[PDB]
Amino acid sequence: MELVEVLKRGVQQVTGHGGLRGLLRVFFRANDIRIGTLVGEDKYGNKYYEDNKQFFGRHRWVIYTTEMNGKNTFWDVDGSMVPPEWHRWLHCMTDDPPTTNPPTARKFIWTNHKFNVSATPEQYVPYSTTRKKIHEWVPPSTPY
Amino acid sequence: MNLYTVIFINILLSLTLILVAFWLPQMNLYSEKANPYECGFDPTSSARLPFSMKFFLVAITFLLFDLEIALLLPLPWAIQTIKTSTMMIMAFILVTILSLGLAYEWTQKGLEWTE
Amino acid sequence: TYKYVNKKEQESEVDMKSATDNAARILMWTELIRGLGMTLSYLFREPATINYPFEKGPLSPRFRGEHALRRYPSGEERCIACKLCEAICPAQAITIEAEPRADGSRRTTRYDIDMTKCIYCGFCQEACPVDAIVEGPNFEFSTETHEELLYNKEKLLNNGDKWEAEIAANIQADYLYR
Amino acid sequence: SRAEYVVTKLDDLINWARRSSLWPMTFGLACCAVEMMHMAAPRYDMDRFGVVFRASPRQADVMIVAGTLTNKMAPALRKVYDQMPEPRYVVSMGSCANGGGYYHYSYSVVRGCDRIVPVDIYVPGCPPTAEALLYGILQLQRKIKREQKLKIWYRR
Amino acid sequence: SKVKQDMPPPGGYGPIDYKRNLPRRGLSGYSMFAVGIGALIFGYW
Amino acid sequence: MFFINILTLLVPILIAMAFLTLVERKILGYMQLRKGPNIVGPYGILQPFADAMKLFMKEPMRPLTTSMSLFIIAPTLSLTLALSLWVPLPMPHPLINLNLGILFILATSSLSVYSILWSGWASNSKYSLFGALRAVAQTISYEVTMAIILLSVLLMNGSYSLQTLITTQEHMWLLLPAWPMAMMWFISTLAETNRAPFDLTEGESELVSGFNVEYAAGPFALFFMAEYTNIILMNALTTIIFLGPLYYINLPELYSTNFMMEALLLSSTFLWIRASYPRFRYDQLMHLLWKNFLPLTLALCMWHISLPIFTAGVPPYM
Amino acid sequence: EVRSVFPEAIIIRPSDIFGREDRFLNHFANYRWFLAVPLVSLGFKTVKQPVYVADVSKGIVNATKDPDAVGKTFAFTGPNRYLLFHLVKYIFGMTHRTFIPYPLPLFVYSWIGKLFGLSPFEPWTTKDKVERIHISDVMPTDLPGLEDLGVQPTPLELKSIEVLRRHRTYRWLSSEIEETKPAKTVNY
Ligand SMILES: CCCCCCCCCCCCCCCCCC(=O)OC[C@H](COP(=O)(O)OCCN)OC(=O)CCCCCCCCCCCCCCCCC
Ligand code: SF4
Ligand code: SF4
Ligand code: SF4
Repeated sequence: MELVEVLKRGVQQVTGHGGLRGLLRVFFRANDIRIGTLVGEDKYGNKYYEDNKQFFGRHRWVIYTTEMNGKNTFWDVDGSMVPPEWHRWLHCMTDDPPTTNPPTARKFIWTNHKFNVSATPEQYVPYSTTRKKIHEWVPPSTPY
Repeated sequence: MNLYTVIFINILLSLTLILVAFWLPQMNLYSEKANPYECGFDPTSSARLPFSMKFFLVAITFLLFDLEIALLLPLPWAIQTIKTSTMMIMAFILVTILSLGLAYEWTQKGLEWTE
Repeated sequence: TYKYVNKKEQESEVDMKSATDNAARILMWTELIRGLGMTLSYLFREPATINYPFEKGPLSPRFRGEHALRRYPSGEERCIACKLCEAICPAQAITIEAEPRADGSRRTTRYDIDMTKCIYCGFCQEACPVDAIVEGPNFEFSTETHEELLYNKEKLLNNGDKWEAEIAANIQADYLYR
Repeated sequence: SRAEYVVTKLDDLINWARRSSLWPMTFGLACCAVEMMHMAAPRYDMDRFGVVFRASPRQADVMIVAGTLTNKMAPALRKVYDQMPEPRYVVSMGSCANGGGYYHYSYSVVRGCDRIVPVDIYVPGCPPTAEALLYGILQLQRKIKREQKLKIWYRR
Repeated sequence: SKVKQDMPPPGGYGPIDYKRNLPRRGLSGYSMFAVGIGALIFGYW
Repeated sequence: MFFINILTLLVPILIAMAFLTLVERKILGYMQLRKGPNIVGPYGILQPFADAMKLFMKEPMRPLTTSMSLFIIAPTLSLTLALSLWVPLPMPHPLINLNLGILFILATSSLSVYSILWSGWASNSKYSLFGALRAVAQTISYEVTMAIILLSVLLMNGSYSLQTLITTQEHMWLLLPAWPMAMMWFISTLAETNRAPFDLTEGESELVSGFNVEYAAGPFALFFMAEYTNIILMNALTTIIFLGPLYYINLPELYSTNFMMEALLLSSTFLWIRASYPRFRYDQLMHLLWKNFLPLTLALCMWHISLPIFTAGVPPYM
Repeated sequence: EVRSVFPEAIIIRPSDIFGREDRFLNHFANYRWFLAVPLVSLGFKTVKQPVYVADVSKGIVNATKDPDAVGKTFAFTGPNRYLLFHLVKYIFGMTHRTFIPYPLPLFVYSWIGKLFGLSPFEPWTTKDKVERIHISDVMPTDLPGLEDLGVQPTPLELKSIEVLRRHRTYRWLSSEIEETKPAKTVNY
């Protein structure tokens, strides 16, 4: 019957992430087991799996890293860590990943992405980009 | 004493729990958090004022029906008597009388609320 | 044309069968078992939810989010301080203060955006004649400080140098419509 | 082992509790509340994270200012924030509440809920995608995760 | 090249249903009352 | 060893409450096309503990307009009664064998009302008092029918003892003799416990959390778990009375297991009913439960008085 | 030592300050959980000249702007030298509870302060708090004060209700300042 086949599919889900270590590393960390096809690995650790038999919010997904820029994201994960080459494919602006239709190379584009910095150091602080407009008079350093 | 013990155990659970709830956390008291809610704005009067109840007749007849329950409730013992006809007639009469009273109240619009 | 929603055509046809059916609707809650069955059907469907950080909502190239100041492929700064992105900004979010650059070029000494006044309308990027300021895809730039959401030229250029690989593609996809 | 380590792990536990169960308030003023509803809706379900609404501010751990704050509605906001029992957090949601927004320069608008309630986290947008509000809520979770209260108490 | 504007296809779209469809179902009511009273009498016996 | 028995009766009931909260949220989720909690534990099996811990770390509210004595004492009473109601429950062998168990239950619940009704008064505010008066109306509605239903049902059992229903149901259920009384009992258990559609005391859209608007912390938590304990109690009562499981003197754990199954079914039915229907009005509840349920209840009481006699089915006194 | 290492400093010397979340008026008012208030010598032979917070703050905020006040001390005392028994009586009249005072020697009240100071949290009473409560305020007649810095001292009878209404019960919460028979004063 079909109950046995779904049990087989669940067995494959349980047994397609390495072992118990690799299974718990995904289950305690993403609360899902669904196996898909590895589209490509990023230059930080992200994995970017795919399974088009699901519906149009789950046909694509990510499994993040455990260290991006010395931050230990094994538990503290955030969506700011998807770089722009994969942001476009993950939010479904394309059917064309960067492993096949990559982007243009430019000298000024950042090589290493940066996640959101809001409370850390190396965050952003605003300031006047302009200069002194009304200059003062510096008096002389002699009397009379 | 078993039952007394079970109830004391539940009592002490509740009281220990409230003690924890009060003396474990932190407190920052001030008059603007300890005053009644009334949805962001302040109350226009006190809550210890008359709240007109519009089902008072229903309350009183609930009291009388509670007494009717108290009279009907001996039936499981009344059935092991030898007669089994006097109790039948008398229970019939009691229930029918209660139904008649309910019908009079219903028709006279006592179960309706005082608009 | 019109039509009635709760107007009976005509009444006064009843027999013991219809009475039985109505009295069985009553006393069995038959029109409530249908609601129970509906909610039961919904228990056995695939839920519409998604594991957000790992799998996300579908967006389009037209999506307008965090801002950025772009550059040419030569790395030249693309804005020229024509000062109409702030003319049209219906929130008065943008400021510009411009000067010659010592190269002899119309460029900015200031490009601020109070992103607490921006309404994310797109008027600035559809007004810029050079495709300099855009409204990109990043919607995940929440902060713990008001002062962080007040941007300047350097932050916008950081955004551009960050998101060019996405913005170039979005523009390539959406032009021929704009 | 050490009292300081035990204190650190205890604080990790209490933060886990307050983080895995933060009960917002049914307090939405304007359009941004519609995206809050959409976050409550199936796709971006909040109860998945332990984030369910409660109508009374005393059964609530956080308030989300999802809309425009006017001069007529600011006393009510502050009464509500006050009535919330500490520990309590605030999320300013939308340009109209982060700053004054599209109604910054008007006569009946306060130019940010910063002036009335202390905000922990700012979510930008007009409206902010419920995706984005959800990101901000998880960022507030991360903020609670690093509170280090009992640590500093031990170090007093 | 020629134009391209996301027009509908050649042959329109299929017929979209819009009218209400709540299917009349269920037993007769005579049957339900018979089942109830039969269960009741069997239980009493 | 009686204290160990108290443990084995009390702590699992509290875990059952805690995970009923989870089950409620997840069932309502999946009916609502979403997944409930699946984050904090593997499938969200730690959210109840998180909620409890977080509630007991929040600062309690002692308002100024309040009457602190009744204020603190009402949740105490609420949980104490919710937890003493589980005492005579035969599952199959009870902890406390009383001869008038159903009267103990009735009185305990009629006293459980006073938690709501004094917390609402003590919490000096408007919506609080609204919730209190709505509780008064609710009890006025349901108590009469509960008692006369239960009388008519035990009028073929022969006693108020809960343990005798097991032998009354050795070869059958009391649902086929009395399915109408069972219907009305179910909906009166639904009016009792303040559970939707008969919620009408924390009716968040009519009142802003009545009788709890001024309660924040562990007190509110006590009210919460009292409600979610009375739910399981009433399902246990329905399945001991009508859905009588199999005793089998050699296999009593079989009785316990079938009791578990039926109680879970009926509790999930409560959650289902919360998800499906809208709320009644607390005057429409009166009209329903006086003008439809009480006539038929009295008529069927007459029937169940006649029935032992004209069938020669008078039960035994022990 | 601050004057030694950093001359051209400013040293402000306030008396017992009172405000919404003070540890002075709320401290006296929180002696109701215990069924009576102890006072060394029944509170007499002790004088208190308490100042409001906002006056201290305005004085500091002007001291950081005044060309004078560069090397000078200050006595931020407030007016209306009160006597401690009558001060606590005014507190317990504004807070409408009761007043059951009684005497207590300093050594046993100090021992009480010690055992209450055995507290890992923020304690309630302490030996030094007791001492500081039971030593009179100095007459400020040889130091400038607030009026020499731009602040009119707000009297305690004008601000006490703001901080002490938190402690009033229902039946006395909605009660005005003019129902408290204000405190007797002294000059000494
Ligand atoms: C041998 C001869 C003698 C035999 C004698 C026996 C004769 C047959 C007796 C059949 C009587 C069955 C009991 C019926 C009681 C209900 C009476 C009724 O009319 O319905 C009440 C109420 C009214 O609905 P309404 O459309 O407004 O009609 C009233 C107009 N005056 O409608 C309602 O109550 C609905 C509001 C409540 C909704 C609550 C949600 C219910 C969900 C259904 C769950 C069902 C599960 C039950 C399982 C029980 C297990 C213990
Ligand atoms: S419209 Fe474009 S080019 Fe002109 S000032 Fe604005 S960003 Fe610069
Ligand atoms: S998107 Fe609209 S509101 Fe925002 S900066 Fe551009 S023009 Fe101004
Ligand atoms: S920021 Fe935009 S969406 Fe949010 S309340 Fe203001 S106008 Fe509405």
